[PDB]
Amino acid sequence: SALGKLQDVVNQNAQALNTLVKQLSSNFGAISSVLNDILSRLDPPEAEV
Amino acid sequence: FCGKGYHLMSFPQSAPHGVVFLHVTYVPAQEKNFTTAPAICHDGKAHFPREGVFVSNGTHWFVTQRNFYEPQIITTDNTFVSGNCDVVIGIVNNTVYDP
Amino acid sequence: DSTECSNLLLQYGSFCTQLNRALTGIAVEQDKNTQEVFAQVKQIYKTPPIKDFGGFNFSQILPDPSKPSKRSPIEDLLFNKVTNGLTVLPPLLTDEMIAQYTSALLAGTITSGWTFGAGPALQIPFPMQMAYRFNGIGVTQNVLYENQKLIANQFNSAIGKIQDSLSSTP
Amino acid sequence: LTGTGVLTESNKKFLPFQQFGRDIADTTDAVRDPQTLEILDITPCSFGGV
Amino acid sequence: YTMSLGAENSVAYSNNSIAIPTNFTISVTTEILPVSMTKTSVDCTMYICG
Ligand SMILES: *[C@@H]1O[C@H](CO)[C@@H](O[C@@H]2O[C@H](CO)[C@@H](O)[C@H](O)[C@H]2NC(C)=O)[C@H](O)[C@H]1NC(C)=O
Ligand SMILES: *[C@@H]1O[C@H](CO)[C@@H](O[C@@H]2O[C@H](CO)[C@@H](O)[C@H](O)[C@H]2NC(C)=O)[C@H](O)[C@H]1NC(C)=O
Ligand SMILES: *[C@@H]1O[C@H](CO)[C@@H](O[C@@H]2O[C@H](CO)[C@@H](O)[C@H](O)[C@H]2NC(C)=O)[C@H](O)[C@H]1NC(C)=O
Ligand SMILES: *[C@@H]1O[C@H](CO)[C@@H](O[C@@H]2O[C@H](CO)[C@@H](O)[C@H](O)[C@H]2NC(C)=O)[C@H](O)[C@H]1NC(C)=O
Ligand SMILES: *[C@@H]1O[C@H](CO)[C@@H](O[C@@H]2O[C@H](CO)[C@@H](O)[C@H](O)[C@H]2NC(C)=O)[C@H](O)[C@H]1NC(C)=O
Ligand SMILES: *[C@@H]1O[C@H](CO)[C@@H](O)[C@H](O)[C@H]1NC(C)=O
Ligand SMILES: *[C@@H]1O[C@H](CO)[C@@H](O)[C@H](O)[C@H]1NC(C)=O
Repeated sequence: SALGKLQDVVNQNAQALNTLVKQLSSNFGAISSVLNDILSRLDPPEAEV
Repeated sequence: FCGKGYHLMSFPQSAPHGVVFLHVTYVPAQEKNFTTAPAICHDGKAHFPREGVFVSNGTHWFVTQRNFYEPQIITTDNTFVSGNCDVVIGIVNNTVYDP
Repeated sequence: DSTECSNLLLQYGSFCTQLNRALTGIAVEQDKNTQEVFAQVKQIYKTPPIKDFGGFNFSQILPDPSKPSKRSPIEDLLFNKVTNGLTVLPPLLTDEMIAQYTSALLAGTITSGWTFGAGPALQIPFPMQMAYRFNGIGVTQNVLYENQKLIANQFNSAIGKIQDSLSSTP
Repeated sequence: LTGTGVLTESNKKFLPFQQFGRDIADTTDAVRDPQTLEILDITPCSFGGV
Repeated sequence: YTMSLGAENSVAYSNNSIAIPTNFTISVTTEILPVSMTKTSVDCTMYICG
């Protein structure tokens, strides 16, 4: 734990990036978290919502 | 600011997204008690250390630098005269050598 | 306590984990700040029972034995002058331990000068220490020794004026 | 399942109830071909900053 | 437990005694300071929309 100060910065940046990529898997109330599924399953009037 | 102790120098070292400073400092060690006085009374005159401090090993009085014990004879070359002995609180009587 | 609300909240992902992690980082950063400010000494220094400092009075800044909080009168006045899922975490250092740290720093700087901050605490008489400080700002030791009663009186008067100014200014 | 990516031959061995594989972001990074039952990695097409 | 602030050290103060060091230690200490982070760039259109 001698170089913990640099390791905390590296871990915080990697954790922020990891959480940013984990946010893509959430649908945020939509029917799916994948855009391609929505474009293949729905007409544009509901797809815009 | 540059390590614990009296700072002597420092050395930089590169680190991944960082810097490591090796601070070389001076730490005092092996201190010893001495009896001290603010001034020396000699010939009705008060003598004060020019850069050091008056110390006594029990029977004899010396002047030494403040951060390292190096006792020297109290002379007129490492002391200066200001006023008489009536003003300074705690002045002690000791001879002052003249080269 | 609504389960349907939490089921709908899980659709938004790990926002709550992010907010709790940020608040936890702030909460541990406050304790780190208090460690960095007050815990700079690993030795708990104490003043001697006899307060013979050559006329210098530190009673307004040294801890009061009569008070159960072991605070100085100035620190006691300072503490008197400051007044749905939410929780307040207590600080790691309580107020009496922070006061003990400040008391150790005061005892070190009174009995040893600046020597305790650079290594072992080396005792020195306080007028001699003041003379060293006088030489640091380029004034000869003799000036301090000749006018020592006046300097001690001015220091005590200024410390009392500090207490009066804190007690008289809201 | 639509998408855009480079298709390469894969070393992953799918269980027979598995058709696709998801990464961290729940994008299909491995897929089984429905005619010849073989596994393919789907690396994304290159992205750059101009 | 209640955490110990540190060891007690009563400095032997008196009005005519001084402590003078007779020796010294050349002490080297480390200080680690972060300087930079990883330079990350995120394409907002590609992140939101692919
Ligand atoms: C204080 O220091 C002085 C000088 O270092 C000591 O005086 C010398 O002591 C030695 C040992 O007995 C003698 O051989 C010398 O002749 C002394 N020199 C003089 C000029 O007297 C003195 O003994 C020390 N005092 C104590 C209590 O340690
Ligand atoms: C230091 O020396 C001074 C001067 O030699 C001493 O002062 C004298 O003290 C005697 C008796 O106490 C008096 O009779 C003289 O009149 C004093 N002379 C002066 C000029 O003040 C003093 O007592 C000495 N102190 C020590 C501790 O040795
Ligand atoms: C140091 O200062 C304190 C406070 O300024 C002095 O305490 C005062 O003492 C007088 C007479 O002894 C009392 O009438 C006051 O009420 C005291 N004030 C407080 C706030 O307690 C103290 O005498 C001074 N000197 C020493 C040596 O401690
Ligand atoms: C300087 O002298 C003081 C007092 O004579 C020494 O302090 C004593 O140290 C012993 C052992 O460390 C303790 O048992 C005593 O309680 C202390 N007394 C006081 C009044 O603090 C001190 O150790 C001496 N310093 C050196 C470097 O020898
Ligand atoms: C000052 O301290 C140093 C240690 O840093 C002492 O050097 C040691 O002395 C002993 C006995 O002479 C030797 O066995 C060691 O090997 C020495 N160590 C090193 C690193 O040289 C030195 O003697 C001390 N000096 C005084 C005057 O106390
Ligand atoms: C130091 O204190 C003693 C009493 O412990 C006293 O006799 C002596 O005069 C004092 N010296 C100074 C310089 O205050
Ligand atoms: C037809 O599809 C089946 C899987 O349903 C596979 O086993 C078979 O090999 C395929 N045949 C041809 C000619 O592609």
